[PDB]
Amino acid sequence: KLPNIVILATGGTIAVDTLINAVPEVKKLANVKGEQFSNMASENMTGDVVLKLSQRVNELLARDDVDGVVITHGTDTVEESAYFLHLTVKSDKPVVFVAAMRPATAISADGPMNLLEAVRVAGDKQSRGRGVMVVINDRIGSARYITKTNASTLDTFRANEEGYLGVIIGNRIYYQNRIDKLHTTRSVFDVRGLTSLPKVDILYGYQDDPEYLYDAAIQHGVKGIVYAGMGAGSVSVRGIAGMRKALEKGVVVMRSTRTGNGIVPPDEELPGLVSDSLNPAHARILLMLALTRTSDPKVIQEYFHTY
Amino acid sequence: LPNIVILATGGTIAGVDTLINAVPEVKKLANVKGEQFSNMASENMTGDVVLKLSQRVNELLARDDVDGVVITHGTDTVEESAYFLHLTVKSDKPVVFVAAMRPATAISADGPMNLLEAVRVAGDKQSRGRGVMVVINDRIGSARYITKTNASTLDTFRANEEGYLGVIIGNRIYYQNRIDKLHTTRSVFDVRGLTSLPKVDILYGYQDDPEYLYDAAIQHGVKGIVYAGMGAGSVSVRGIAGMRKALEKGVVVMRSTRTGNGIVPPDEELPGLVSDSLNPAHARILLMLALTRTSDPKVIQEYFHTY
Amino acid sequence: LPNIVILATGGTIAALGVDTLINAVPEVKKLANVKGEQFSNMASENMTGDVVLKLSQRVNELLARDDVDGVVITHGTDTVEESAYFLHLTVKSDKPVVFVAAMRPATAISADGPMNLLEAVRVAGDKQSRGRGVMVVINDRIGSARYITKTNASTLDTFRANEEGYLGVIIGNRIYYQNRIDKLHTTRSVFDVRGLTSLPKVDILYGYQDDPEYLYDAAIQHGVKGIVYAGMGAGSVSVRGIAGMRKALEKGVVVMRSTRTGNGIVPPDEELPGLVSDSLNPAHARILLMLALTRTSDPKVIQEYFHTY
Amino acid sequence: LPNIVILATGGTIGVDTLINAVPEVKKLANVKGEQFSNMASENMTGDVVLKLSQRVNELLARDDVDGVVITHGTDTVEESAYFLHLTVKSDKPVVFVAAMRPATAISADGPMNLLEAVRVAGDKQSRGRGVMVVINDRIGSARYITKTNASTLDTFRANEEGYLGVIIGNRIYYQNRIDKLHTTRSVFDVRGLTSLPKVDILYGYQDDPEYLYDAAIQHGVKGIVYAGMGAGSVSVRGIAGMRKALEKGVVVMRSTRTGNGIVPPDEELPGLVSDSLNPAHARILLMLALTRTSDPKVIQEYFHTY
Ligand SMILES: N[C@@H](CCC(=O)O)C(=O)O
Ligand SMILES: N[C@@H](CCC(=O)O)C(=O)O
Ligand SMILES: N[C@@H](CCC(=O)O)C(=O)O
Ligand SMILES: N[C@@H](CCC(=O)O)C(=O)O
Repeated sequence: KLPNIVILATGGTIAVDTLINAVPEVKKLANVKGEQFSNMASENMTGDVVLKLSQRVNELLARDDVDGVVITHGTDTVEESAYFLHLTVKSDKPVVFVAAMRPATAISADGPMNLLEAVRVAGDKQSRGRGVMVVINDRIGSARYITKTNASTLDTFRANEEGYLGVIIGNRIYYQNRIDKLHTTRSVFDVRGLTSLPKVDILYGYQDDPEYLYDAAIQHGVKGIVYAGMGAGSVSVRGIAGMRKALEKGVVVMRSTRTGNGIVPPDEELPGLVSDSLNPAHARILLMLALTRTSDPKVIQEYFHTY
Repeated sequence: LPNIVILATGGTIAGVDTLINAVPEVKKLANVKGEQFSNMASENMTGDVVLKLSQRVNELLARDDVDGVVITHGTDTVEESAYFLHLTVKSDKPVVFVAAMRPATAISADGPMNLLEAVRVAGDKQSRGRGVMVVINDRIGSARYITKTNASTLDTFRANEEGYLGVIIGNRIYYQNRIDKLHTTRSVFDVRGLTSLPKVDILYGYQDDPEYLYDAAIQHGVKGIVYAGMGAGSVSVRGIAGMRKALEKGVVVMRSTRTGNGIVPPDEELPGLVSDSLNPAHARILLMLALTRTSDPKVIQEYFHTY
Repeated sequence: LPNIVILATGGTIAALGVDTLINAVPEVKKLANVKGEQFSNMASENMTGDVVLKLSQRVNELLARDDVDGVVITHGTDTVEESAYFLHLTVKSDKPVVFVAAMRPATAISADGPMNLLEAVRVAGDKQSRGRGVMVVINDRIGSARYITKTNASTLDTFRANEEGYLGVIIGNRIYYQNRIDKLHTTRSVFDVRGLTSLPKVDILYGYQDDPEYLYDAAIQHGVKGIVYAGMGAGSVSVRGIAGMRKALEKGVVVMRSTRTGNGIVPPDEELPGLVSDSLNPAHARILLMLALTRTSDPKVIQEYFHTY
Repeated sequence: LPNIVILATGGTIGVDTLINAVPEVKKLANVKGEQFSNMASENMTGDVVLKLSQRVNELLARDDVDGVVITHGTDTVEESAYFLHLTVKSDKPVVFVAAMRPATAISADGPMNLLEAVRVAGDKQSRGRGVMVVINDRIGSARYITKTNASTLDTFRANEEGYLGVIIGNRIYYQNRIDKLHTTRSVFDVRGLTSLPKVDILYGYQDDPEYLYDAAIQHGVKGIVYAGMGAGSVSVRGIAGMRKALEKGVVVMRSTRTGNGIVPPDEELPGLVSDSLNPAHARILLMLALTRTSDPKVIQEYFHTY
């Protein structure tokens, strides 16, 4: 009859028991059991905690008595945590992240409805093999493309060029797309038996950008640097000098964009690698994981075109 | 026939003379005069050159034989240069920035039509007193709201929540909005005689963001820091430590958002000021100009809600 | 505290007494001194011109009073853009007129109505809201009746103006105004319906491959005075549609070419018959054409209205 | 080089005149042009689209044809593209291309659009993705793409569904694969047909008239697509009109005039619902559905799967 869903809470203004007792209708959709993983605002989520989360989810999905998992998280960095598990979960079972833009105590709070939709999505057989998803505001987005585009609105999560995987209207799921990238069960990345991740920082691009910020990053032991550049990863003379110093020290430089959408195309005349359509936040996640398997720039560049 | 001066600063759209002769149709819309101001890619445009550009335009618009000015610029940082002039040009006469996403030698190059449209706008009497504008892909955008949203497409310039000031279809201008902010003739920012501006850097917000970046900035004498934060300017414990140190040293901290759109609301629990709806790039420009007149956080905050 | 009147016409947001609505969201009572009035109670798909005509007259009556600072009108979402644009052109006052609605029923989990209503009252009572034309408030956004339209059949963020943006937004209980529309409205509008009891008949026909000529004949047979064409692309017409439009013109009917696309400008074209709708979509175009026919039948004058309102 | 045939039907984008105008395409593939017709898309008719589909099926069956590019006007390309999306029985790429600015205009978009269409049609990674529309560096699916703006270059978009891929720097970046039935897995075949069932579209608005339904019924339509208010809502006059049609055996399909979104089922109302298909796309699927059956339950399932 009903599928077994585990609700793993990590924090956020949305929620775990109380949360569940707030919308009992979920009991009509599946057999739920809640587990408190942590309780912190997403702005304080760290790589080591995300790493533990990924490991815990792989453990649960290995069980025969678990059909899917729903994860409550804060909205601010959910695109970072979601993409990490998108690349590290070794199962076709549904992993759904859910969040809320208004606190549970607010008038017309969105959390209750988002949670109900998240459970319905995770328990549906149609949801298997689609990669990690983020459910909110009646939409279903892919971890690889979804990002928070507005600071304070309910409809903040969008993928302008890629669209949504599907939508939920009238308690029915309408799947529209399947992403054409590698993920989950077909990913080469595995963090089981790992307890630490390579250090990667992000530097911004703008008029008068300082070369000294690069010096500080290098001296503090970074293994990689993601550049949120102007336009299509364009670099000033000061940025070029800073990138050269990094390259001599064995640090991997990845050029992305501050614009918010689009493709950063390769350019033999500029230093570093290019991020494809990955934004700064997503690019950092993939670079950290890539560095746990290799340091060859040719191999890393290919990961960015396929993941 | 209106007298229009075309001031060239660089960009792939281009000297200024061969530019004008490459598209002779503009000669039928106005009596144009070209002037070479500089010639570099926009990623290398610096605050001191922009300061000089602003002063030169103020000089030109003061003459009775000049009805408007068109400035060719690279797309990558045009939103920075345009917003600077939006706040410093003391004239009612039209100032229009124009650019191109494809090189002049490209098949289906967009530069020729963009230039023709910019001249049409600068010469039209109904274009007076609307603030500095950016004309590209048949659209007219305000310097205060427009931004490059895509790394590589022709339709990259958009103001998702604010829309366009107007559009140009079939050689006719259709004006839709007037911005409800202060600019040009009613701005308090006077830059006559200045040779340099206060140093202001931008730091990114993400999972595991480091404290040492704030240290480096302070260590190098910055007078202000724009934070492109998570969500609505959220700050991690590490980011908060870095900010408190800057405030002690007397540095102004402005909290913005890395999301791309929306309002960052006030919050007494967090340190620093808030950017209203200005993105990181626009926020930096306003903060520098504010630092030329005051250091009182109360005054600066009001500037961000009215400009 | 401002004096605001809440006029209920229907919609899932409120069917229930307008008073029960106010008692349900008591917070509004701390933003202003509110008074409710039940004008009607029907789904917007059933709102008619004669009814919208009465609503306009009643609102002009209320705003003429010194003891009334603004009005909030609850309405269904489906045709609110039509009702809102009608008042946008006929209300002769600078006081705020704010339409509000809800995409989810009052009994739904995470219903949007309560917050939408609180935001509408805050907008209607703010002094900075005067002289901005009729507005539509929903999902933290403030949109102009002239540009706003329902763009999605079932989502909460359905109301948008893709090319024109929002007039402002409401975040953290604070209003942030961004634009002022550059079009004529309210106090500077020539349309005056006080004293009118009926409206000219205007129908809308769609443009698509294989479109039939007989739909034009049917409309003509039933005495329409105007026809709005939701055309392909920039108001393009097939050989069958042109034959239909020519028969209509021969019979005294005014033809207006708009677009089915959803956004943009339908530019002038002297090769084709009829007038053009500027950036007005089919629904908005029908409202302006009906009002225009109460004043004149001159094509040159009507065309000018479409470029200024 | 792959073998690509450019089939011209019209549009402001002499098929060989265009080929001589943009000779860059000969470095991308061995091209060959064919003049199928020459009319503005607003004048494209079902009988013509039927012949176009039969011709394309015929060409893609050959050993020496790797893909086909079709030049078309922008106004109804979404209608012609979706018709072929449902009737072409092959995995080989079928790409529709158009231009918003005249070939004589300054900064004309046609040359680049064509170059990108040929690149997409000749790439092996483009197989089995369904019929596509290429324009302004974007690759869109015929099932989701629509002309959203009357006159801009960036008019073709799929707000909720996004693009299949994008073309930047002479390289193709595929992003999605649609999750709907099409081409080789479609049950619609129009081989042998010379005519299609009559289907008309009626608009929903305040004061909508009942007599328009009577008119359609009088002229023998087999189906009616309703571009309704909101989620296919209907006024009392509309309900009266729909009831008359149903008792006469006419199939009523409720869609939406809004431009995007799902029209959910509601049995308190008359007729079927269009899922996420807009009015123009809905009429096309309904006509083809009527060549197989008149059963309401079956037609409704087609609308949830195609
Ligand atoms: N900064 C908080 C906001 C509340 C929320 O998004 O739930 C977080 O990201 O957790
Ligand atoms: N990075 C170059 C790109 C070319 C252009 O936008 O003109 C610039 O911003 O100048
Ligand atoms: N068709 C209903 C939907 C519910 C609503 O929008 O309030 C109406 O427009 O009244
Ligand atoms: N109405 C014309 C416009 C030109 C074009 O799109 O090519 C057509 O759709 O053919």
